[PDB]
Amino acid sequence: QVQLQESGGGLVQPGGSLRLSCAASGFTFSSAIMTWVRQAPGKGREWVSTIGSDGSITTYADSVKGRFTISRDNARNTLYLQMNSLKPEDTAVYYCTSAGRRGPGTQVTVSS
Amino acid sequence: ANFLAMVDNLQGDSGRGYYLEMLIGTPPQKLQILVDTGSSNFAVAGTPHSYIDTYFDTERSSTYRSKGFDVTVKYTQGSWTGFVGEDLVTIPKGFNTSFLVNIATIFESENFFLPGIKWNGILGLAYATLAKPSSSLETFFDSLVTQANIPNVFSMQMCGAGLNGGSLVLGGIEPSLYKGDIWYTPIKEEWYYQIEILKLEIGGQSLNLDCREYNADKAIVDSGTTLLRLPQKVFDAVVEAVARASLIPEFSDGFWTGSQLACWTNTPWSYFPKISIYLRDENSSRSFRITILPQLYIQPMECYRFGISPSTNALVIGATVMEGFYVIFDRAQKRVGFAASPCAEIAGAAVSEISGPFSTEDVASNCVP
Ligand SMILES: CN1C(N)=N[C@](C)(c2cc(NC(=O)c3ccc(F)cn3)ccc2F)CS1(=O)=O
Ligand SMILES: [Cl-]
Ligand code: NA
Ligand code: NA
Repeated sequence: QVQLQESGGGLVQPGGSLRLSCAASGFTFSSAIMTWVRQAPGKGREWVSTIGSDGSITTYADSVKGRFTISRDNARNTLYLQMNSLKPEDTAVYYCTSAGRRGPGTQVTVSS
Repeated sequence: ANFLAMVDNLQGDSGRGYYLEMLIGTPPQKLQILVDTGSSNFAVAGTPHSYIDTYFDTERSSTYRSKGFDVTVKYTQGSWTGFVGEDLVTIPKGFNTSFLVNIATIFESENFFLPGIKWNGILGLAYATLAKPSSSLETFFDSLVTQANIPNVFSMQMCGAGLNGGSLVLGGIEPSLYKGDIWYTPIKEEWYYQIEILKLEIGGQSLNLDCREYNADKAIVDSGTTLLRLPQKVFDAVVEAVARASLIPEFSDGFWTGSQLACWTNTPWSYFPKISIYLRDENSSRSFRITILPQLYIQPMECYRFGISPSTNALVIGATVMEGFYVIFDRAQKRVGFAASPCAEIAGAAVSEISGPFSTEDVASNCVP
């Protein structure tokens, strides 16, 4: 049975940075497409980035291109999101999803 | 996503299927993909075959990645084996961007690529729990929902109208494809689109079967099934009731099994009864009925074939019933919606009807075993 658990969020200033992680268990992580999504109260769900199973193919929302980088460590069953140049409008719960399942998410808050 | 741009994005008919143009890989290769609400894999020809023009050549895609394993899928009267991989896909009639999805590329098959088909793969739009080799293989629609920021809903209109393509609206409901009310029935079990059938009525008369007979194996909505498929006992009751209600004095036994055509000179449809299927409303005390006219079950081939067949297994609401209705697969709210299709018209006459509400007090609270 599938487990996804995100961590690494926080409260940062504009121009700050975070490294999000998602620990995965209960499926073959090395064969899974992985996706980060974000959701802020009162806003639409927003796709952030997707990474193929071997890590070579990555795609990004235009809103985060050049600032965020998705990666994975298949040996450690871990997905990452490096977040640089953070803006107030990046504030949201960030969560990982795969095959219709999702983790509970990690809060990112960007504020002065 | 642009839902108006998805109007008329399907080609084909109930004879050989409704199919969507998809672009796969880098640079893109164009395939024609059967829209299938009865399975959950995205699978395409990966080698030449007799009854196809083109296939997806993974060696010509710079973005293709192999997962390092195969999958074999088996059906009643068919199968295939393919390599499982990942690549970028665009759907030009609806979206402006590419998405990363799982893809099976078929290298061997039995009874899959049938005679007469214009498609060279299949798009399984049912739930993750049917996906092979397992439910961890992210389905196409799960990939699309996330990556495209669409609601977890799609809808389908088939405009073959018992003989003009159709529309697959990925992410919602297009108002220009229906008139009147959408009626919703709960999804009883999220695998196939399993719904609860309460009653069948032929020419205004109930079959008077136990309602479990309509659901015993399962009742499902399957755009990859051609005919209305009925469990043998329900089929025999329907045949009996059609023969009693019809103004044609005699049908052969072979007509009902699809072994003989019924032929006339200069329309048979006024001589046959309406067939109604009653579905439970989200309020379990109410039902609504979806009704097909003879136009949808006495099928031109002038000679006509019977558009209903017996099932060894399930009750299947297939393409020929779906040709009467705009069908909303509301996965987010665990329900299937129906509205009468404005395109479901032949010779100035609507070929289907929808109506409600009707009481369910005379039926059990659960008709699934
Ligand atoms: C009922 N079935 C289904 N839903 N999907 C499959 C993938 C399928 C579907 C087709 N469907 C069709 O060929 C077809 C044709 C005209 C229509 F209106 C609808 N579907 C062909 C091969 C095949 F493997 C397996 S099946 O068990 O046969
Ligand atoms: Cl996957
Ligand atoms: Na996945
Ligand atoms: Na290519």
